[PDB]
Amino acid sequence: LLPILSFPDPRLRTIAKPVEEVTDEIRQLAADMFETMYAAPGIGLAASQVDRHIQLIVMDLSESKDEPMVFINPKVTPLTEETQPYEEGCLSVPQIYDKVDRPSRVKIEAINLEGQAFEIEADGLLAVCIQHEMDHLNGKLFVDYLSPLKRQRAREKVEKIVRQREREKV
Ligand SMILES: [Zn+2]
Repeated sequence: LLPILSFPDPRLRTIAKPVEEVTDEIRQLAADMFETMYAAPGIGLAASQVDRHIQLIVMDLSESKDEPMVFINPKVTPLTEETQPYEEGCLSVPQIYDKVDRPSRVKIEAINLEGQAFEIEADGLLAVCIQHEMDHLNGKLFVDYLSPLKRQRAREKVEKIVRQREREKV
């Protein structure tokens, strides 16, 4: 299990560098991230969140651990002005959920774990989740779209949950 960085570790603010080639290390690392992500549990994780500042995103929206998905050097374009609200979470802001307003349909341009490009169009949960993980790659957290009260309540409450994750190891 890779340790997940926790708000407000300033390392979450690092802008990810692009993957140069998909090496066997990038493959192992991506498998490390699926396991971390599935253990939390959670549906999405950026390499930024396990302190590896490269454009690698791991995802699985399925009610099982059965529909894994990889985005390396992603580019996401909104396809419209329409935004949909969604109640977002984050393994790097553990416990806390609020409603964020993001574009509803987006185009995803990325590379897979075999080094092949793909272009997909996304709505619903998928459009929410890549935009959230993209932000991680640009050092942005879903807490940046909430008010500073909501933010500071998250700061103090994550320190609380983190110290307790440690006291459970004891
Ligand atoms: Zn997140």
